[PDB]
Amino acid sequence: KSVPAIFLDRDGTINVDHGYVHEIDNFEFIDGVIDAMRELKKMGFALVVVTNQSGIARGKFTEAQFETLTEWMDWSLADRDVDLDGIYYCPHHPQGSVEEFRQVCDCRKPHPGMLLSARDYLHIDMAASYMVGDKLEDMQAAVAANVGTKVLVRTGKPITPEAENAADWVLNSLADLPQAIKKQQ
Ligand SMILES: [Zn+2]
Repeated sequence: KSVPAIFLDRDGTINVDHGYVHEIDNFEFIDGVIDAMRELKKMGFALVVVTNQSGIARGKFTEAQFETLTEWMDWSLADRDVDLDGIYYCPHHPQGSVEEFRQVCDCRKPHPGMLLSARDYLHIDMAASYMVGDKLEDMQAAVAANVGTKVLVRTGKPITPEAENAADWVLNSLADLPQAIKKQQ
């Protein structure tokens, strides 16, 4: 049977975007998101991170550093009873300085590749799922993927009118999501 999911940006949604974050010391969980994620799991949602990480293509940090940080994030969440169901990332950029990652791709939001991948691997009911992000490109990827509810938060990049045009909900932060969902009945 198919499960509903919350799809999540990383920077600006889960962690404070201090700028090309790739080190444990600069990874700061946003207030209340761990508790919120725990509650979302309890509410029956799969949790799937779908993150653009163009810092890799830019040369700001290596894919290995991202992998190390991601393992740590995964550990840290699991240790607090939050087991992520999937972690997807896109390291690419068409103007990448690092040749290995210099390309157009299907996984860089607004392309919905990461969400489609997660859908297939975890058997996700997209129409009953949510996407949470901070920018237009996230909302565009969500509509392409048939995600039922498109949610912006205010904890990341400043919200643009175009992002709002493409979103259903705007919340202060991911910490507000469980209550907003419960209120839907
Ligand atoms: Zn990609």
